[PDB]
Amino acid sequence: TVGVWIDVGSRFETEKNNGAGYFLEHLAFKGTKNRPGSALEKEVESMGAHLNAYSTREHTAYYIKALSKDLPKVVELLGDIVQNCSLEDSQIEKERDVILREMQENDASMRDVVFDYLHATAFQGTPLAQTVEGPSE
Amino acid sequence: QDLEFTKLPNGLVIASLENYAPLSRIGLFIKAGSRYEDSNNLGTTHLLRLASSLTTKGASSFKITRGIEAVGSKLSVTATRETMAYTVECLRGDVDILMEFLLNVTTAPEFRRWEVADLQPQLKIDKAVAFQNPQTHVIENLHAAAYRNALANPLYCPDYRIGKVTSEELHYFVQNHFTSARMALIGLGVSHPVLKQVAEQFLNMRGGFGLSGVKAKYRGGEIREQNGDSLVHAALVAESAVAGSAEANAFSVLQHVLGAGPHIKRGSNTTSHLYQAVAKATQQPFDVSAFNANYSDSGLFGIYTISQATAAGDVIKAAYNQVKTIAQGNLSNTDVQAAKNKLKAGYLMSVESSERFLEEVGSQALVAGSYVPPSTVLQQIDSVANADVINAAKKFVSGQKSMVASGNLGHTPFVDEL
Amino acid sequence: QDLEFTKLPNGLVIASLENYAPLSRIGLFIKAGSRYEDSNNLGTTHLLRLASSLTTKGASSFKITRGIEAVGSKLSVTATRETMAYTVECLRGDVDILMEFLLNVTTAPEFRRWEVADLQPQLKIDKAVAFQNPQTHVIENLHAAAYRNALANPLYCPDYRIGKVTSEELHYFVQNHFTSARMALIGLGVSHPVLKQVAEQFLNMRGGFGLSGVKAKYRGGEIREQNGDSLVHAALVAESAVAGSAEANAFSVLQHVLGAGPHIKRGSNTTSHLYQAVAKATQQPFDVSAFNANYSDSGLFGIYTISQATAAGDVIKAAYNQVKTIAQGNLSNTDVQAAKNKLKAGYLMSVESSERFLEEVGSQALVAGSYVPPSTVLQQIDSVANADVINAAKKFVSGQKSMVASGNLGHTPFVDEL
Amino acid sequence: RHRDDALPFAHVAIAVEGPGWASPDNVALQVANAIIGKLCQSFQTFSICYADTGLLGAHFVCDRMKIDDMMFVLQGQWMRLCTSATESEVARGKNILRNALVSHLDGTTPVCEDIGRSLLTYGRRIPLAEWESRIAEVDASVVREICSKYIYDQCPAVAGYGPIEQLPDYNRIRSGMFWLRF
Amino acid sequence: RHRDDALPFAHVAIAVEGPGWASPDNVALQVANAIIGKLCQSFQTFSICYADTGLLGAHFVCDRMKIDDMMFVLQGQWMRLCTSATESEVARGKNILRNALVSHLDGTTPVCED
Amino acid sequence: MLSVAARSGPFAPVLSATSRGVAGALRPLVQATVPATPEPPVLDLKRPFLSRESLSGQAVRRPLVASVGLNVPASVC
Ligand SMILES: CCCCCCCCCCCCCCCCCC(=O)OC[C@H](COP(=O)([O-])OCC(O)COP(=O)([O-])OC[C@@H](COC(=O)CCCCCCCCCCCCCCCCC)OC(=O)CCCCCCCCCCCCCCCCC)OC(=O)CCCCCCCCCCCCCCCCC
Ligand SMILES: CCCCCCCC/C=C\CCCCCCCC(=O)OC[C@H](COP(=O)(O)OCCN)OC(=O)CCCCCCC/C=C/CCCCCCCC
Repeated sequence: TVGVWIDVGSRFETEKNNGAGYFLEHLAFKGTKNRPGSALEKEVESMGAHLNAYSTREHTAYYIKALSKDLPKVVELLGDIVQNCSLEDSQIEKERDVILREMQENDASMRDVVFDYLHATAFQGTPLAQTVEGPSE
Repeated sequence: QDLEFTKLPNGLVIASLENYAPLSRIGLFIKAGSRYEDSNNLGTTHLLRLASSLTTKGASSFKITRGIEAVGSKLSVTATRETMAYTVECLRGDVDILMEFLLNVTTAPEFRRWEVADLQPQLKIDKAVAFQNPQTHVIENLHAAAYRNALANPLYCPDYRIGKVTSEELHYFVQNHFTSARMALIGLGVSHPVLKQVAEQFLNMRGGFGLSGVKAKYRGGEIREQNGDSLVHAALVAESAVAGSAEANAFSVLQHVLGAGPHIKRGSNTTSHLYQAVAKATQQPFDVSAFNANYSDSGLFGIYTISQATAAGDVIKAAYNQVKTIAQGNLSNTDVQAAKNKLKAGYLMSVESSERFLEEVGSQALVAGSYVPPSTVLQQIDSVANADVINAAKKFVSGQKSMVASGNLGHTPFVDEL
Repeated sequence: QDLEFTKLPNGLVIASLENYAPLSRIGLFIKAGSRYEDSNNLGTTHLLRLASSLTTKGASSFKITRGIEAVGSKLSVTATRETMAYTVECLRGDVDILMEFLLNVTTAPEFRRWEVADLQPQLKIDKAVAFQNPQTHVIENLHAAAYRNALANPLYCPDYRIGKVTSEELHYFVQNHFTSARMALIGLGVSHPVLKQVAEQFLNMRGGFGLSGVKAKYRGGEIREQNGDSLVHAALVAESAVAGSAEANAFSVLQHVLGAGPHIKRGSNTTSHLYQAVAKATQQPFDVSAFNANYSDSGLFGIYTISQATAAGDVIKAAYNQVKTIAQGNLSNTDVQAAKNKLKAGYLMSVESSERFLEEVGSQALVAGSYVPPSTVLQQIDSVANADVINAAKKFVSGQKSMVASGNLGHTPFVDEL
Repeated sequence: RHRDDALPFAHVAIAVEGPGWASPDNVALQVANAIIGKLCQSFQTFSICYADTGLLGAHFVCDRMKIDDMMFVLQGQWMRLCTSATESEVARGKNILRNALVSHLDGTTPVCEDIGRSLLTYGRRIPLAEWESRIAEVDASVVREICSKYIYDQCPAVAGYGPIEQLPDYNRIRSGMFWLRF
Repeated sequence: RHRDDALPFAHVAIAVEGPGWASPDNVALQVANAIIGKLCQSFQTFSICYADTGLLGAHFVCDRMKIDDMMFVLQGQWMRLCTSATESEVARGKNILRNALVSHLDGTTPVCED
Repeated sequence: MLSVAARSGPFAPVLSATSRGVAGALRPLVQATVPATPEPPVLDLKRPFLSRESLSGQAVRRPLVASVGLNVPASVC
């Protein structure tokens, strides 16, 4: 397993851009300049490797699971992803629609609801009160 | 440092491996499960796996519970239709007393009337949490449809039987199936001499074989369950191949050509034939994939779909047609090589952790005389041709189908019209 | 004194007969039932037959209930899969106000939210008392197995739907199926002029036809229900013939050759071929008989058995073989004549009482342009030959079977091995 | 408080403020947690760490008629640990914590993840031997001291969702954070 | 009293002595019955006649926690009829009895039997 | 013979369903007391899956395994 961990999260966002990291996470694996569109996905899947990401109140991470034989490619891809994502307008709008749809219906577990409420009341008036996803507005 | 298989005069198999890990793991594996029940004692094995802390001739229930807690350890029980496994985890130096507990749980249980009768109402609860995920009850129905007798029997207790499993049934099942020639003991984090000291306590247990059971007979069934849910789940299979067969490797490669599951978070699965086929038949959320099971005397291969209720007929058909094109021999070297890559890599990843590694070794120990290292598995994978994959697809297309569906079935098709 | 059929400009049929009886009976019959439901509104008709005393635009619920009680009368509702009937019984001179009640119940119901929501929990209770007799749930499963869509729909509400039938569904169903061209009004104990005065109130109701539905499609199904009961119930059928057909008369005579039911209290049924066949395959208590249903666009014929759990396979086979010998043309004039005797006599006895006589007339009025007197029925019976009976048996033997079984099925056979 | 009497069951979470990643005290607290974790269906204790702060508390689900008792039981266990802990239970908690630490790091993925998170939070990978040495120093006196230092007579943060009519009033909850007999 | 706490529900029957086939009073009694016949699942009133004697009473099924109330209700209705009856209900009972008599005699079998 | 009752004989009372409305003058046979079924365990509500991204990976690829432990939640593969 090989990954990049990044010292950034929701507690560094202001109310003007609360929710940016989650947005970026949605279109991280959607294409780079060197690998437009689904070429990156096809090359990951042709190695037999797995690719995952996550985002937290305080951290961010992207990693890959692979065979030890593939380390030169792995790192290559891993560097291509964090420096050269292609933020295309079409893909941005598609992700916007997807996230809005994902927020519309009550797609949250009650546990997550109460823990978000706890952070909001405990750390009110401070950046840690705010959620990773942010408001729909 | 390597594994060492061995068999005692009782017929018990023992194996171990001294990896220098801080946490030792010991598994006792048994040829038992729901396939050895019959219509008169269904659900026995479910209660049996839940009863794994009732009192024994050697230690009180209170003693077992508190003593396992006091060192931080765990005692799990895991079953399938064909095997059961009791596993113990502990820090280095804790083995001996936990091994006494293992011995008493498996070789000398008491099934006191009142403790059993207080344990009954938990079957309902356990089955309920299991049946929250919809996939489980669909697969349960698939086995009932697919087979007439043995692999048909359910993993979870029938509702009409809850509260009416008796102590005598438990005693009879244990006496007739927990026998030394059906057993293996596996140890990770443990030196062979120490595991010999452990196995020594098992020398005077029940000997020989037990009741062998019946062979599974195929059914061309169909089961439909009507609910109000807007999403419908479906499974469509045929009979494929026996566990540990070259033809089973063929079927595995076929599964990975069609599509076995996702690889990228939030991805489009462009490599997956089934997903890309379906994506052109529906515009609302779906899921599709391919399905493999294998047993001692049978196996199943097919497709599994989730879709909206009004779209089901279009989805199920679009999936099925894809397989047919492979049967007609639209298949490419590139796809096949990519599939074998997925398969070799997924296999090696499945055994990074000691927990699954122990399971795999224990599964092999019950059915083979020697341990097969992963290199050999990878070669066997490497040895499948294109013709084998196409033949497997033709077998699926030609043979008699079984089907299950659950949801609002106003537009789901019937097995006869696919 | 004789019946008089008649049809109004609305298309409503009316008929009456002034038998000089102290008790008058009036029936309103409608082409409605469970076959006109679909998977999105199952159970509507069950609640509809239970809702027959909720408030209306013309009379309060309290008023309807107490007013019917105060004269000693009754208002019943009876359904099938194809028809519904509302019937009123009263002493001479009571008609008029009860007819107002009938009109408001059928042409102008309110389905107030709170009354419907208080009425829901009674579905569970009604279904429970129905499902105490085991025959009912077996026959329900038989229809589900036998048909893909329409005659498959259940008479009693599905469990997942209880508490979630809505007022809007009731309104929609009534508006689309309680239409004047689907209706007949029948009166015993009533002079045609008086029944005309009654029918006059129906002149401004909903006109024309409604939604016509879908044709039933046959399924070669099989449904198995596992319980712990020591007795197992089974039904095995094929598709036979449409209601009101000569071939249906053939099938009826066949039923009575095989055996339709007992005639002597505590008798041995020596005349019954099925019973005597089975009696030589088992030595513990059994029951067997032959089964007939007929519909507007389909029909079913088969056998029905009750036996011990370990004997089922022997019983079901012994019964089936008997039919086969008739298909091969082991059939005798004497048996055939005796069967026709049983059939003519049973028919004439079925209509001694005014209640069943009204039902029969109302059934005819919905499907034929003129009333058929019993003499004509007896002649039609008289007109069946031996060759017709043998052909019917061959149809059963050759055609695709459907089967249901309920009990401890450890020895019941599967439909494929009969 | 978000009230909705149509949901089957009540969900509840209650914390105080924890010390953060850097402090030593975390170890002792974890031991305490292991000691605590019937009335209701589901229950858990938790510690959530940040750079300079954190949340230390518990979460549970109850039938609507059994929220009060459960809160009573939970706060009583807290007071017990602050005032009356003993060696025998502490030993068990230390063993549970040992087992957890070694169980988590199985397979490459969790290990990689631990490396990354550790280099962001601590500046350095902390080896299991150092964790064992830190665990060995805890004793009932340490537990008493540190539980008192973070739990006893403090104002909590509370969140509730469900049929929560029977969730006690805030003053009643605050008064449960101290004993009159101590 | 036969006690068996494993059976789901309690069955109960209570009578007094009736007059027999020959007496006229039977008619009036039947009317009374029709007037009487919620708490429990099932309930009935009955008259059973013999040559010189009979049983006049009621039968019901209850959940075990609701036997007392039901007995109270039944005996209260009896006392009510003995002390406080009125014309309006009596009329209804007579009509119910008329309907029963004429409904029973339908078809040859019941008539032969009568 | 066009009613269910005249045709079907002893199967008529299972091929037909009836409800006798407000109580009548005579007393019916087969009164049928009601020991109804007990209630199942109560559970939390289900979440929907109204996006492909949320359904992705839900379809089954391999048969199931049943698990339990003395200090761990019961689980299914
Ligand atoms: C008159 C006018 C009327 C009209 C007026 C109109 C206006 C009125 C408006 C106002 C209305 C108010 C209504 C009442 C509200 C009550 C609220 C309430 O109950 O809240 C529950 C409140 C909420 O908590 P919770 O959610 O229930 O949780 C429960 C937990 O267990 C919580 O656990 P915890 O540990 O936090 O707390 C438990 C502990 C907390 O308390 C303590 O641990 C101590 C508290 C402070 C010290 C008090 C010590 C008193 C000792 C007795 C007297 C001797 C003193 C010394 C002198 C010795 C002389 C020989 O309390 C107890 O266990 C209860 C008993 C405490 C005293 C122990 C002695 C018991 C026997 C008493 C009789 C003795 C008679 C003989 C005496 C000797 C011979 C003369 O919890 C309580 O349990 C509160 C306890 C309240 C105790 C009050 C004691 C008063 C009686 C004192 C003695 C009287 C006799 C004296 C005789 C003469 C000698 C001196
Ligand atoms: C005689 C003329 C006096 C004139 C002056 C004014 C008189 C009135 C003054 C107020 C008197 C109040 C008496 C009633 C008690 C009120 C208690 C109160 O308000 O505090 C609540 C609080 C409850 O605690 P919670 O935080 O809610 O729960 C904690 C759970 N962990 O009460 C307590 O402190 C309860 C514990 C007992 C406190 C002491 C009770 C009184 C007796 C103490 C002295 C004992 C000796 C008495 C001798 C009397 C003469 C023989």
